[PDB]
Amino acid sequence: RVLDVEVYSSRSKVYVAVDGTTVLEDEAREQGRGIHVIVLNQATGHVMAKRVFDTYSPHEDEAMVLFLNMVAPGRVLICTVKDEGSFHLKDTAKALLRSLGSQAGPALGWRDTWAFVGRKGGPVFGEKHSKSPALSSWGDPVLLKTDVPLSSA
Ligand SMILES: O=[N+]([O-])c1ccc(O[C@@H]2O[C@H](CO)[C@@H](O)[C@H](O)[C@@H]2O)cc1
Repeated sequence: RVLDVEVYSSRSKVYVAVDGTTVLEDEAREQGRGIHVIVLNQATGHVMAKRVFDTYSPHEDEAMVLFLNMVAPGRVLICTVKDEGSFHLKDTAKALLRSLGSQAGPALGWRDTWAFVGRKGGPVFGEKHSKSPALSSWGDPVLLKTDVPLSSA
């Protein structure tokens, strides 16, 4: 059928809920910065992997690329930003996000918020993005609600 997916991105908090159950939550004050990634099985919605890449810091984007490249094309892929995910989100990682169909990922900027749900090998199911209005500010919280189709048989 479908999965009811909720993805929240903000300065101080991320969460992901699937069918009304929270599968990822991070509101720890000075922890969990960067891009949180959840991978779901495309038939059951079970969580196959959960990661966080602190892409405000060097080398985390490289780890993110190596991880995403191992994710199977049929998987549901969910990304959400806590605090800052762009400073060291460099060209190879942005090109990979573009190849998934993400519009905001390849454009991600300083303290922007971003929530994404898509099938790894395409298409994107939902995406939201808020641009930070000033270097001293963060993007607005975004809460993406998306009905994700499930595979069967
Ligand atoms: O002047 N600057 O280049 C500059 C000024 C203030 C900055 O604050 C930091 O920003 C990070 C990303 O949001 C936060 O993780 C961190 O806790 C702190 O708030 C960073 C850079």
